[PDB]
Amino acid sequence: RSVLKNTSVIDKIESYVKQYKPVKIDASKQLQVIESFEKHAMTNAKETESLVSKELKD
Amino acid sequence: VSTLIPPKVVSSKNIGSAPNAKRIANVVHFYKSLPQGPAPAIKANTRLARYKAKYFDGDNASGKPLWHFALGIIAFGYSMEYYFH
Repeated sequence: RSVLKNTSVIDKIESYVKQYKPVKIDASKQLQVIESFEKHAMTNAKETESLVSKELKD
Repeated sequence: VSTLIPPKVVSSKNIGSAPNAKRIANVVHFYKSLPQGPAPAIKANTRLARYKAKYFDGDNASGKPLWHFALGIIAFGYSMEYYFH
């Protein structure tokens, strides 16, 4: 800003940056899809685990 | 993106393996086999299971019953020689 001699447009873009200081807000979207996926995955994981464990002792 | 869920299902490496056929065979064959048996030679028991035990065991191929049976036939017709005399 001290480089520019036309400064009153550096004050403008400073205020534009500080205005638009939120440049995009938070994204958490893995909280609906992750749980659904986890239920089916857990079910299948446990089923396989139990089946083969049973077979091991068999 | 999220790793796919095919590896979490197994029911094609558990029934999809060849020794399964051998497994269901040898759980029946071996499990249901008495580890030991009753007695090898015992046929003709009347003190002639003893004859079998000394002579007709798989523990000998010794020529003694052959000799004995041969001598029996020698004794049979020879006695009848003196019966026909």
